[PDB]
Amino acid sequence: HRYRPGTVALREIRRYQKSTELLIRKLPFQRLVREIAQDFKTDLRFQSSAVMALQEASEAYLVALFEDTNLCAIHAKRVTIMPKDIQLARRIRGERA
Amino acid sequence: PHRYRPGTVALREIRRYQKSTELLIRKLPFQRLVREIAQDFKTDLRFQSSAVMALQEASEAYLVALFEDTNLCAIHAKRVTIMPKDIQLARRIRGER
Amino acid sequence: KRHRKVLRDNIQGITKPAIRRLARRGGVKRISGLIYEETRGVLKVFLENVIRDAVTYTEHAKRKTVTAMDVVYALKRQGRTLYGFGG
Amino acid sequence: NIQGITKPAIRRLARRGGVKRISGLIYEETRGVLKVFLENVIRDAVTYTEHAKRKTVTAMDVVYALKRQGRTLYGFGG
Amino acid sequence: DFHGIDIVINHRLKTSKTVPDLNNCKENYEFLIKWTDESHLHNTWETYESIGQVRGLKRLDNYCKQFIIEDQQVRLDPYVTAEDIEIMDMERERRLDEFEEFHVPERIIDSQRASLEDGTSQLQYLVKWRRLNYDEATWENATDIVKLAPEQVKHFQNRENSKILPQYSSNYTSQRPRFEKLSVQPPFIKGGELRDFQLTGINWMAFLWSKGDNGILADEMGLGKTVQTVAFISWLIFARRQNGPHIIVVPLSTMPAWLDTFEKWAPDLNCICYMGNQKSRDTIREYEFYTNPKTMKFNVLLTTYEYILKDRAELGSIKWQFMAVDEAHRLKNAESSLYESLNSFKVANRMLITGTPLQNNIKELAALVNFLMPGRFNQDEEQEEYIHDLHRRIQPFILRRLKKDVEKSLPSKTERILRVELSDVQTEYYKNILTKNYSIMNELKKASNHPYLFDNAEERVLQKFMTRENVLRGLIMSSGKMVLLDQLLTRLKKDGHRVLIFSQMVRMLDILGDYLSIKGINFQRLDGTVPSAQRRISIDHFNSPDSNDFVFLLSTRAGGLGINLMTADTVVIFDSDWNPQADLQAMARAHRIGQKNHVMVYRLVSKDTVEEEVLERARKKMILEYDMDSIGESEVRALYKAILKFGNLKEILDELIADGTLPVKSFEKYGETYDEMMEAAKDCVHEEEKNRKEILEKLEKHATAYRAKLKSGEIKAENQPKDNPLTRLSLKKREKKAVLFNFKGVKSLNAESLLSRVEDLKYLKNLINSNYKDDPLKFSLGNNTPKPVQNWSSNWTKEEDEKLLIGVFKYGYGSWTQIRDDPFLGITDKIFLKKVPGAIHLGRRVDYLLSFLRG
Amino acid sequence: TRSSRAGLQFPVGRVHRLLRKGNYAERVGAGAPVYLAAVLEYLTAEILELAGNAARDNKKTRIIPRHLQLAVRNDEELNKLLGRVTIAQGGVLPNIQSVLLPK
Amino acid sequence: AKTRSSRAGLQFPVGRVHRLLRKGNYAERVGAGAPVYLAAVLEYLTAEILELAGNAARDNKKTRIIPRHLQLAVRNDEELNKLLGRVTIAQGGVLPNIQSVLLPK
Amino acid sequence: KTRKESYAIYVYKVLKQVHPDTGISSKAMSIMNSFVNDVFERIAGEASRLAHYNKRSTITSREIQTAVRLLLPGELAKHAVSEGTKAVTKYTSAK
Amino acid sequence: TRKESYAIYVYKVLKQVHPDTGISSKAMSIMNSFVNDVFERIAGEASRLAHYNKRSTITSREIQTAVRLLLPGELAKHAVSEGTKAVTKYTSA
DNA sequence: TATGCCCAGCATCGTTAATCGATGTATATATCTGACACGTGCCTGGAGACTAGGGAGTAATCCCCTTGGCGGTTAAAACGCGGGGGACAGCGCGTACGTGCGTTTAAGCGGTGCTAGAGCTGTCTACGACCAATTGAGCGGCCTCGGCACCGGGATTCTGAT
DNA sequence: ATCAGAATCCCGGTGCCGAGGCCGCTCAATTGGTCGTAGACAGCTCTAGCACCGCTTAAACGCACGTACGCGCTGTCCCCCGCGTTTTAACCGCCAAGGGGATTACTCCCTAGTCTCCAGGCACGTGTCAGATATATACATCGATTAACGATGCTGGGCATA
Ligand SMILES: Nc1ncnc2c1ncn2[C@@H]1O[C@H](COP(=O)(O)OP(=O)(O)O)[C@@H](O)[C@H]1O
Ligand code: BEF
Repeated sequence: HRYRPGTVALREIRRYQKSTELLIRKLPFQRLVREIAQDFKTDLRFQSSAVMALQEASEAYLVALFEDTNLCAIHAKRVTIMPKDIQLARRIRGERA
Repeated sequence: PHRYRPGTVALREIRRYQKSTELLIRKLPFQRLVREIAQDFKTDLRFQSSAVMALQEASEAYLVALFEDTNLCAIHAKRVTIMPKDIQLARRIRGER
Repeated sequence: KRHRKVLRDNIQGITKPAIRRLARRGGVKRISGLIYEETRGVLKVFLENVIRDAVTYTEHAKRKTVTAMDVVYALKRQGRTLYGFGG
Repeated sequence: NIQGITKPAIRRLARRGGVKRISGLIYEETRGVLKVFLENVIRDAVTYTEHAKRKTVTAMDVVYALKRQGRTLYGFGG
Repeated sequence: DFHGIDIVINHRLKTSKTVPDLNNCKENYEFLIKWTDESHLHNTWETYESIGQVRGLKRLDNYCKQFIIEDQQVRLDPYVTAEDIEIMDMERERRLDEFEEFHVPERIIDSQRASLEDGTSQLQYLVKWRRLNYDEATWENATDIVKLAPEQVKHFQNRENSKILPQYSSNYTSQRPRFEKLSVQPPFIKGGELRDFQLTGINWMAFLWSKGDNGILADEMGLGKTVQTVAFISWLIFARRQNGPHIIVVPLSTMPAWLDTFEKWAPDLNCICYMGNQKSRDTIREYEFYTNPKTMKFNVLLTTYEYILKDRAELGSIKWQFMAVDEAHRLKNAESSLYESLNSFKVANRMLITGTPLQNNIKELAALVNFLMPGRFNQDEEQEEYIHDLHRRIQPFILRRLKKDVEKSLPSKTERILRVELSDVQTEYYKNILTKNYSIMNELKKASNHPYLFDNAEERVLQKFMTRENVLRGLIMSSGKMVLLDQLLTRLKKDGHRVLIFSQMVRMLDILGDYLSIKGINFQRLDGTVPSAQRRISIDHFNSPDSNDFVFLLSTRAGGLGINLMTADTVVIFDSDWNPQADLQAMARAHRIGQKNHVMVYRLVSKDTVEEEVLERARKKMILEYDMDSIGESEVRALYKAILKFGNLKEILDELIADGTLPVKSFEKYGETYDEMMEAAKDCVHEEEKNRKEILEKLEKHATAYRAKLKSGEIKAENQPKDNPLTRLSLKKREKKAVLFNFKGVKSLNAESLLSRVEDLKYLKNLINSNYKDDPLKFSLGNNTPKPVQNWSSNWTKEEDEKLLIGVFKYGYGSWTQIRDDPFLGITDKIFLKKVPGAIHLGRRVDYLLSFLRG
Repeated sequence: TRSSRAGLQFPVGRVHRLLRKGNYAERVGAGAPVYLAAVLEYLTAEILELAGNAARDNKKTRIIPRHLQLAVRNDEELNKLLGRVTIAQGGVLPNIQSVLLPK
Repeated sequence: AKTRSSRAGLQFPVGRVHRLLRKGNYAERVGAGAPVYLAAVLEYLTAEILELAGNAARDNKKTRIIPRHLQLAVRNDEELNKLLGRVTIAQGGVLPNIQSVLLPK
Repeated sequence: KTRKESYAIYVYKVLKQVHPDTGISSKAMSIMNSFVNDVFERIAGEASRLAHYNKRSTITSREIQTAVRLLLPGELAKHAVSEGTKAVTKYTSAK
Repeated sequence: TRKESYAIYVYKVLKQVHPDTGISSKAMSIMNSFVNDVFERIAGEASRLAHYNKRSTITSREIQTAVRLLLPGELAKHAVSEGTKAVTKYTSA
């Protein structure tokens, strides 16, 4: 059959809210951070735990700021997020330079 | 006289208040209120002439910035009139709720 | 009458045109109605903490007179750096 | 290697955030948000690393850089 | 500029129930409405359907609503009593007394002739009304002001005639004249007579004024310190020729008193004070100088203490020379705004009239020393030497005249204290406050005599159930001062005395306002809240001999602020106001000279409290009780015009020099130049006749010589020769020249106009003074009717001929600038500059009238 | 030892050396490490207590960091104290807005 | 010379900040070029701040420096606003920022 | 080998005093270690700046007391003052 | 009581860029408390950083990296240039 | 006696010239305030000068913590298609908000009685840091086994569409 | 109201690896004593605040009027979604490997401590120079007024003719 679009996202929320692991892989993120840090400064070596530190530390901001974006969407009587919601959250929080 | 355009006079008051370098909230109600709250919190207290200025300007700091972020919440909400949900969303994104 | 003068609560000192001028400086064209009543609560929450810290710093310094440096220390502790009155 | 962050990654981050339906051109700017919020932390990591007279990024410098900006992190030393 | 509704005056019915609504007020009642931008004399009885939509309508709606409630409180209420009728009806006559004072003028500020819509120009006066601020000063034409209050018009002309401008004032700054200590009184006191110590004080102020020094008048409150100031200023202006502006700062409460006393004792001097806030400041500025990029039309004014600090640029930009101040206790500290503000005004001499205790603090006496003499200058052991040198050092610069020399006409003085004990309410409010419950320091001192000062205090005493007798019963028994005050008040009511209550707390005055009103005691409060328009009505109502207000409440600073009470004799003080001699000066507002039935004072001392220590500290600070013969061209021409305007100037020369035309010279020189001008004029006329007759004889000889050749036949009759002695003789008869002579460079001076001017003006002075000396407005001519007018655009009868000579009798010939502005003649629209009434065209008519009366 | 005499569990001499070696003040007090050890013992008892209850909410013996996250984020004063704190290997509270329910 | 401020070629006192490091209780031992370096950095900071304050005083035709010139001088710069993020200057104001959608159209 | 310092056998005592039948993983063990070190850093720095503002050369018990009162939200501060002053009182009353 | 305040040390720097402008007292307190606050930030950052790497002293490199951290770029670059120029000027003399 | 004719007589209009006064413009002088530089006087921290020793710079060593590749496979990632609830353009509209108005009220500019309190200089005593000695707990390193991780199978639990 | 269907939870089974605990041993906390000293205590010397007092004078609010904007509703456009189909590379684990972080030893250097003055700095009186404000004196230009002069116009007071 055809399930209702949207509720599968809700049960995915129920499944992800109980997980205690990361979501983004470690090799693409390791090549991205290693490439940006390599272009910023040549000859650098990082720690294996630092990948997890920047990993979950980046996920914390990408979850809190994304939740504030979701609340900005709900405030506008809509469910689909927009870039002006993220820019609004960054402008109100004050971190937007 | 005649009937001027409603809302333009408000912008004129904005042009007049943007150049002001003094305070807007009166001093005697602020002393009577802050001294009453502090008296109920702790008996036998004495303030300073400069502490009233520090709490006045320091209060109007977040009283103006908070109304600026609230104004941003009213602009993003496709409105022109502020709402209490703009205050709640402002305190939510600010993080001091 | 000229008998008694009851002021009720002192929260009514801040009237409507005061916060109207505050929002005028903030950059608001037209406001609503039930906004200043909650605004007084916002100032209450963002005020009882600063007053509480001021009373704490005052009592800790073996004195019962609030000065100006304790207010600057309490504001700078909460991330509200203020100059002009010492520091 | 900006293409490493695929769509299902930002999708799972959106489900963890609590969104029922997202848009389209959102992860493209989200990679920019993570890039701006990442180049300063990595810059601080290279700063604390280079200042230590050694060319090795450890784990305590990341905790110092995160706690310096106002985001305390536990677990990986402190 | 709009014609809208200002205030409401009176109300009545229009067409000759339970509650009349607004419709009954429209179709059943007419209201007297006062219009804005217009005087109170244009009040019209209008409603709503007679004026339509006009500016301002809510005021009449609220007034009509209060009238509806009033009607519900007169006879449409079963709960009304008897005193409520006298109160509600008393408010009617109260508002009538507050509205009838706006119809009578009080002063004429300016007088500028404005044009109308028909081309004419009428002279309108800037009228100032009674019991009103300088604002709302409307322009009224001179056609009805002289028919209502001629005293203001005559006095307004007297202010312009009595030229007391500062340019005529003497300049003795380089050398002071010879001073003589007088003993009699100058003929300037029109109010009443003076004793001996008043003239002694005047001789002291003028005795020290001649030495270039300043003193402090520290006499007793009541010895006429205000009259001595006005008499000293008047004698200094009219004696030493010091007509310059003199600033006298007087509090706002005492300003009308100093105005009434100033006009009652010295009516010849104006008293334009300084009041208001915004528009009145524009009135004082437009009256101060003329609209040009320096016309001093004032000299003596009254400025309040707050008006100095508010306006320092307006008062600071004007030069002054004398400064007087009443109750100069405000300069107690040398670090105040008024102390440095008064020192900014560039003055010459000062005078301090007060009786402040200069013994509790050295900074007060020293402040009064360096305040007027910049440059001049502790332990109890060295105090005898410090006062041993400073005492006799300051004695020649102070007046210490005690009241022991004036007790021969004053009643006895007495005072009795009363140690009032506390009660249970004062015990619980005196002990339970400094323990745990609250329900800082000064609140106990204020609550040491009356408990009713907070919120949870009235319901605590009332242990039962709205009642009225139980509340007052629980109110009087709460403190001993209320029971003893009511007992002593009843004792004084059994005989008949005027009792006063001086209190410091402003709330206790309202408590007495709620206690004395229930007992049926008619009174009126006096504190620092009501304006001058109300407290002046209250004080003017208390001074009546048939006033039913035997109780009059005051305050500390407002009670002892100023003025005085003559009918009051009993002074009851609740407690000392934390200041020595403040009680002596507070009783000084009632205990005065005019009081005859003695003075009884009761001090309600609080026993076993905290006020007795302050009283002892006040007693500790009380035991210490230690070219002239040179005439230039402008003077010859100006003197010649003075002869053309006044004629003989050997009798009123003092009035013809102080006007500002003749410079300060010797009168003998004016007499010699006058005798030489008149003598040379008569001699020049005599020589003009002796030579003119000879010229006429020569023209008769040549004319006869021409006729001898004319009657012969040697002249052709076809053309008449115009160049013959006959034509020049005929033109000599109608010659167009006058007796001219050059006197000391000045050319074009006629001698016939001087002699004929002295004859005409002399015949006018003898003609008017020989029939009507004290009433020039009743002079007639009889049946002497001159020739009619020659095509004039205005009606002219014999009354215009009789009133026309009055202007020449008062101002003189050629002074048409004052005749056209004289409302006592009626020729307002009959004198102009196209037009028929000219300057010389009417002057020659006056000369024809004088020549007609002489013949 | 001073830890046994003070009646606490956290050390006193080692944290006292941390007050000396940490380079904070010129002098040190006498009852400062005992008071600080008592406060840290109270916070430890509260955090480990709510962590134990959160561990019993899911029928688990050994406490996991997720029990710390659910134990701190569920309280009000603990959430106000640890505002900008991110617990390692944690998560979020099951908070779903009522406006997203299928109705 | 005598004082280290004249030998280093700066204007801020070298001995003052050094004594503050000896009394502020921040390190057991101090260096040799730390107060001169910090004095130079602070000299650059007050140099740029007083420069933008001078421009913020000349743009409005004013002589003396008012706190509003400091507020408008710091808030207009990007790096100064990023450095002084959680900073509230007393006796100042805000920037005249009016949204484009708020204009009557 | 480096002998590192950690609060390992000092937390299990308080853990058994309230839960004598539970355990804790090493990850959250490091989280609690860095948590105690972080609270120690905040209280130490707060007592340092508070001891420097009043020109004081020592940090007694009242500095840590007001540092706990200002660092805690409400009732936890009162319980920390009562328990802390009780521990200092027991330490002073004994040897 | 002789209080400490940066008064004459601000005029010497102001006259080098604007020898014809004034300064108010409130703004002077803003500059004084500003320099004091920046001193607390740099001294504190260098103190905690000196405590992280087990360093028992604070030289010029700690203030250098503290300046490079508290400032995003330009001010850090010019502050490092002028700072090293001042340290070199003092060491060479 | 009435009616035209001779001889004055002031006011009608206009034009010239002298005079008092207002306006505009220098021109050297006497105040006003606001200083910034100097010398008056005094406080005191930084500097002139030496140094022992403990933290810091550098060389040789350990190794182990971090780098760079290698087959397979597994969940993970990208495209696509009909589509259905979500987002957006647009009108009705009515009650709250902006705009004037009059009156009472309280905020503001100076004063004014003290008075509990801030700073500190007399005074020293318990408070605080350093040095021997020892000794018992913290932690380095390795063994056990049970709470928990993970998969297969049976309930089970909403759930979309009829 | 209802029924087969994907997920989801519970029971049963296997099985897995790291904290608890044991052995030990290292070394910093514990007493005990000595030497250096910080600030608590009362009161001297002030000191701004505790309350209000005189006295304004602009604002807050109830009142009345207009009006207009987001909620509600209508209608239309749309954009990822459930699910099926077609790629796709990270990683469990294994393997080689390599060089810089950490350790220990040798050396070194520079600095807090100490002994011992001196002009920088703080407060304030004194002083002539920027600007700003009149101020006595003089010169040039009218505004308006008044005295003087050219020419009468009827009007009044008398002189030769109907
Ligand atoms: N020369 C005088 N002759 C008669 N009465 C006088 C004289 N001077 C003053 N008074 C009386 O004094 C009263 C005015 O008091 P006044 O002296 O003005 O009070 P203050 O103490 O303010 O000067 C008047 O009522 C008047 O009767
Ligand atoms: F003594 Be007076 F009435 F001023």
